[PDB]
Amino acid sequence: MSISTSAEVYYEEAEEFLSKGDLVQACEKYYKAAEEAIKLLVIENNLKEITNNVKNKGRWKSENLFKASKLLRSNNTEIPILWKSAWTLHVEGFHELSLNEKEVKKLKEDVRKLVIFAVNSLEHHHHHH
Repeated sequence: MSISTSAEVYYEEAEEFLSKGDLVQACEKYYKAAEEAIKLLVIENNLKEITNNVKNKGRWKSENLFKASKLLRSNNTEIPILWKSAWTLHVEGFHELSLNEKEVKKLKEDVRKLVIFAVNSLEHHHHHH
């Protein structure tokens, strides 16, 4: 209810497909799980300059999320890098989606950083960091 956020949901769907036998379809959920975590962090860390930018539109946009991830270096330096790495997986699809586990093992850990971080920043799960 208050737990099992969009990030957790997509991460779980990624786990489902990862274990189903398809690494490719799972990667979209990994990416979107990271996306949600960023969205959560924008609100949590209060990125007013980012919300001003999205306030122009009615919904969130890719470069807006990238801009948000660009910052936050005063909190975690890998944030822009991890997001950019997830970005890479979708951009370098090249029509022939040949996403290997080799890359997944990295991104899964990097997204694992984001998800556990955003949920720990939300603190809605159990009274404990």
